[PDB]
Amino acid sequence: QVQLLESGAELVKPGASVKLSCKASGYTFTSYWMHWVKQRPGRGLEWIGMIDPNSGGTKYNEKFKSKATLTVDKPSNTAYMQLSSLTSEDSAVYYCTRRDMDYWGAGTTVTVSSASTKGPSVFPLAPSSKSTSGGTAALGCLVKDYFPEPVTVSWNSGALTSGVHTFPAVLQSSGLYSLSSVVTVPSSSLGTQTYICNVNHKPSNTKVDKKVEPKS
Amino acid sequence: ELVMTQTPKFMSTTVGDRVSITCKASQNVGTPVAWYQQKPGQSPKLLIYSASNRYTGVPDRFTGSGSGTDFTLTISNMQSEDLADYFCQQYSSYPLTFGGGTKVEIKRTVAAPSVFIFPPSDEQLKSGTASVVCLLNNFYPREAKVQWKVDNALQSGNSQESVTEQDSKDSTYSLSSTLTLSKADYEKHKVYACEVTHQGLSSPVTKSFNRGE
Repeated sequence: QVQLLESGAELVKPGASVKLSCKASGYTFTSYWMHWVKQRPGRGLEWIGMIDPNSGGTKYNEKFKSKATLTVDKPSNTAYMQLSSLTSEDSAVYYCTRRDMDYWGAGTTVTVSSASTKGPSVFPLAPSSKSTSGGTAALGCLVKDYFPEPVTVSWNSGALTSGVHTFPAVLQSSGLYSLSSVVTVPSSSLGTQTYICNVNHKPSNTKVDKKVEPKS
Repeated sequence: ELVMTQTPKFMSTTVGDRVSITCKASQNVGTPVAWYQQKPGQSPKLLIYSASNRYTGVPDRFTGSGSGTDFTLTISNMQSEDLADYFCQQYSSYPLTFGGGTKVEIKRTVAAPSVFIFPPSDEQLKSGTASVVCLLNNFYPREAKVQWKVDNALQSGNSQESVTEQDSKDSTYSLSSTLTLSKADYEKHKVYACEVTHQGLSSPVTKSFNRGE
């Protein structure tokens, strides 16, 4: 399968520089050009530029001519994009896509801020008689007090996706974020199934697995 | 730079209805025009290219057309899973340009919310803070009101909420409200209630608890 995997620092200081990466797999990296597209949440898409993983030729958008610098690494089959003199306007999601934009990566989020990162605390939202409905029970995890976004939340290592609602994070007056992730499961098997929320916050090196159990 | 003016910005349709989006080129793009579909939380996905060609896998429901400067994307039997943001793109000249985008929302039948409430965890309490969470699951329309009441006193300034994007399967929404107090203030009361108001309810629904276990 053709796969583009982006990655890189998600929290960076203003005036600094950050280098994003795109690891390609499932196809001859050097046979297709690579594009980098920018997107500010809720806003439009922007073409930053492209590169030929074979020659090294680059074609930038006049707009990011001085902001971005694309490069590649044949040995590792990965393309890179470096952004300089970062400002709040560089905070956005960045994607890498094949020449024909038929394949896109998942995207990397960048938050330009001088504020320091803060890892989240993960508390269980335990299932109980007050979180019951028509034979189903809602349970989940509260991920609070973290900076910056995003924080990824999976249930049972991705084996539990149905009935899951991971809410948009809210901003607390302190400037820190909080979010909740819930899921509705059968009330009958609360005693035999195990539910664990896997929380990951890259900027703070946070990796938590919190088992959620009935209130007793 | 050859801009693509895309309309409408937003659209509300019902399953089965026909939807059409338009992109007018600033200059003139023969046929190098593409359309992408971006579902919530996902990355753009190639839908149409060359103005009328459909990328592999893309269902016949999607059809593109237009030439010269005016282009349109048409989705016939509008399905639930088709809710998303759509973008047109010009790739005839550099720099590559994208239309402003159109958010296609689905209109469906009224669905009242299911309400759940979660007291603070012991782990959090031992940390000196108490957060109470109220969940409003799978309702429609998106508009809903939540009011926190402690010992029957309406709260203000101590809660935050967020609403999900529309669900691609049942076209409903869900909402989460968090009432955060200090472990101290939380212990000066016994009744924590979440009062919900919504179009699918004939009168306010209240979910609450005291402080057992």
